[PDB]
Amino acid sequence: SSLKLQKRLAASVLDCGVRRVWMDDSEVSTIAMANSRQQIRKLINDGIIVKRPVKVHSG
Amino acid sequence: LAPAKIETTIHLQKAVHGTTRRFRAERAIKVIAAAAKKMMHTDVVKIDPELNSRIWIHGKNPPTRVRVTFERKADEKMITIASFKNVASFNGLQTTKVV
Amino acid sequence: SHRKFNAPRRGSLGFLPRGRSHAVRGRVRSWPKDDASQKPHLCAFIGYKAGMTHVLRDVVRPNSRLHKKEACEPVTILETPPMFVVGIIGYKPTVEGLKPVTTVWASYVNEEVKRNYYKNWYQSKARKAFSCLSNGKAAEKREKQLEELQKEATVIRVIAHTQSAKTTTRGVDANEQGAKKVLKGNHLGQKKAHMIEIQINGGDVAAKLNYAKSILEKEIKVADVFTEGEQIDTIGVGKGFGWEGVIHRYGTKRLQKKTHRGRRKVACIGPWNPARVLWSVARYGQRGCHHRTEMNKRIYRIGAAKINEGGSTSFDLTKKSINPMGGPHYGLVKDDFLMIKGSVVGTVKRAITLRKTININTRRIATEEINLKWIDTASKFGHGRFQTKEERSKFLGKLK
Amino acid sequence: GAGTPSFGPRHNKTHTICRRCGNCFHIQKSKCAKCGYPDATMRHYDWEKKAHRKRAQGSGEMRHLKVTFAKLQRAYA
RNA sequence: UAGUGUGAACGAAAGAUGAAAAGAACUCUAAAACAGAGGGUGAAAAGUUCCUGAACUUGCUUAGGGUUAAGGCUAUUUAUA
RNA sequence: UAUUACAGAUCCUAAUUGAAGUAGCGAUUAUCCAGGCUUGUAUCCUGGGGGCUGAUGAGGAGUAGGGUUUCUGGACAACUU
RNA sequence: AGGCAUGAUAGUUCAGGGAAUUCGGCCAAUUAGAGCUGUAACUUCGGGAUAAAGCUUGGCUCUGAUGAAAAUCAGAACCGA
RNA sequence: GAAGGUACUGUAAGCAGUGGAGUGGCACCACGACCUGUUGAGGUUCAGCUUCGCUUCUAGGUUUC
Repeated sequence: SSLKLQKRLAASVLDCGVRRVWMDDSEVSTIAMANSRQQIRKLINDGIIVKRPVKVHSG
Repeated sequence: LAPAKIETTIHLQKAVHGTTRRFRAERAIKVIAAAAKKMMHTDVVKIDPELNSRIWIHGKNPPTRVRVTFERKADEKMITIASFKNVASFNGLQTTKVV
Repeated sequence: SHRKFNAPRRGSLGFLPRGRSHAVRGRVRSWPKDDASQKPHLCAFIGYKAGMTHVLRDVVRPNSRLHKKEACEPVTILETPPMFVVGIIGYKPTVEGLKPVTTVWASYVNEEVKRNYYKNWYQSKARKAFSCLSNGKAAEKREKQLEELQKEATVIRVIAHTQSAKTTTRGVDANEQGAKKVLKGNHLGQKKAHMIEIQINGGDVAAKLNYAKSILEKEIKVADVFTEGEQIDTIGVGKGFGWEGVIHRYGTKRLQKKTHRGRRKVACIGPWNPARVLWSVARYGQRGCHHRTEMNKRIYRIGAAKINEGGSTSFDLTKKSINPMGGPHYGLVKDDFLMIKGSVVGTVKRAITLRKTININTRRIATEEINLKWIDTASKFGHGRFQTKEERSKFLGKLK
Repeated sequence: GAGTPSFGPRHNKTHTICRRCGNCFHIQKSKCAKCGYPDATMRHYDWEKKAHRKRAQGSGEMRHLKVTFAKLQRAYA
């Protein structure tokens, strides 16, 4: 339905902005059910929510 | 009722010549959907991300020409899939069916 | 005075109302008065406006500053394909006006003429028009009607239409009897013919019905209507521009820059009394697409169209076709043409009806020596360097 | 000038809740405009006879006072 | 009282189902506490700011007039003077 | 016997017309394509392009003021042109 | 979502002339940063003065001086619209 | 879509060179605005330009006498 809760939590867990939190399309059903942070930590260790690299600014 | 494929060039300079300059990429995709519906006589058209990204590559303000493979396909209720063919040069590319 | 200053009127008052004409070709208002006697001799003729060049004439005017000197002069070029006579009308004189005494038609009718009496040709299964083919009714009927034209009708006019001409479909190779044939359109598009009617100014009426029956079901060419050195009136619809402001339409002076609500307007529509806007006042509306005649257009040369020697003049001994290399908005011009001096009304592709002038000049420019040295055939997109393809290979023979 | 822009810096409070009135107690001047606290007498004037009888007895509970009306009904009836 | 003003102060609108809730079960179309249609309750829908339900305005149906802005008065064979 | 007869008072209160499906729907970077959830999304979410803000930032936080606007779940009669 | 005439408004640009426009150079245009020259009448001797008026400015490969210093300043080649 | 049809711009990229003010290194290779060659090349050319080509595509709906 809507994964707005989960990115807000996944930002504070990963130490990031909600810019940077990469989730998946194929496993929306898995992520949608996770309310807690201890649930959403297990999703990070799977590799189903991902921190993502920083966008480039060369010198 | 037939399903089929057609490779076509689509002349996108003449599609957006003298058009509002900030809407030219946005216009360019309405030409493809518009052109495609006419080609396959299909009400609903679908445009792949690979074709879409190729149209926006320069910016909002579009490639002069593009090759596209239109594909009729049921879901009867038959739907067009427009999609990007890569090509080096456009010299001697007539509109042609596929088998 | 009260105006506070004197300045001419803005815009002509005689060309109202400034609106659209739905005529496709130049509708002729009035033909020249018949001399009477002589020969009937047709008057009007249709030509399509193909484009425009310039020409380098060498001038011979006694007692002027251009005596034996060259003079560059713009030239429009109307294409004129040879047009086909079909019908013939009388007009009786009455107290109300001129009223008609029946049109006679030819034996058969070409299907270019049948297009005129439908708006939807492509739908029509029957396509039944002009079913005068029945033998009993048509043969007996004409000789009755041709007798009635001798009795009553003073003025006689000849119905005639433009040749759209015939061709073979796509990839069938042409010049072969099994192939199905079909109407090629004009440089515009159209297969439907422009029908007109043309007054014959030859004396006796009876004499006319010899000439207008001799000419019937035969094509007319331009060379036996107009001649080189003739002053001709060009009748046509001008060039459409849509809606227009008051400044550009009537040519008024625009206001100060400091004006609230902008300056592209006439300021005073009118006085307090009368309590009303006048017909005379300038105003927002249509511009162009107006039906117009223009007088005293010279025709410099008359064409014909493998030698393609028409473009070139007496000098030089190099043959050049009239079309500029590269052909804009028209076509090649493989027909009879007319190099008319100066402008002609309307866009490219427009049907201009030509006409002989109503009364005669006494001006010496009217009876001048034409003598063309040399004509432009450079391309119009945009700056043209080479007159002909032949020049090209010689100038830059090796390319890639 | 004197309208919309100058309404912007209006965040301070001139009047605050008053203990006796509970309603407009002036913080700088320290007086309840409506009731006159802390003057021991309670503020009313005969020019505001309308507004006074909103405040005055009858409006509230009258816990002690209603039972002393009810005695005087019984004694004279 | 609602509500307004920093404040002293200022201050509305809003009554009536029926004798009795007997306040509309259940079914059908529909994505459906949209909206109806069947079927019922009651003497009568009066069906929930529901007794009676006027005028202005509007909708549908029926009937005529219309170049004279429309209306009025008098006269008749009712569209004219 | 009287708070006793209305067309007017730029009258009072209450409701309602034409104008009119007309004026107009502003200001703020820029949207596009495929999926998910659905009767129903350009708009709610995901992914991928293309952009904007461009450290006195529509970033992260506080006085004064507001007072539950915070948070999770369900909901769309109304409101968020 | 689709059109693009006219007009309003915010903008670039306009041959030749150069304030003839207008109550009025209103408006806009020109000028402009830096380095090296060079700076008048008048003056309360401080100012005027950035007076005015001239020139140079890029890219690339180098050389030298001053500092501790990875910086900054001076000078010369060669290059093309 | 094709034209030794026509235009506009002005010599694409990439590669090669006893080309090139010079500097640095090995016992001729690095870095180098730019110039010569491939190259009147490359790009754009109807959207309101012209010629000809079976390459590809062309379906339905309502009143009127």
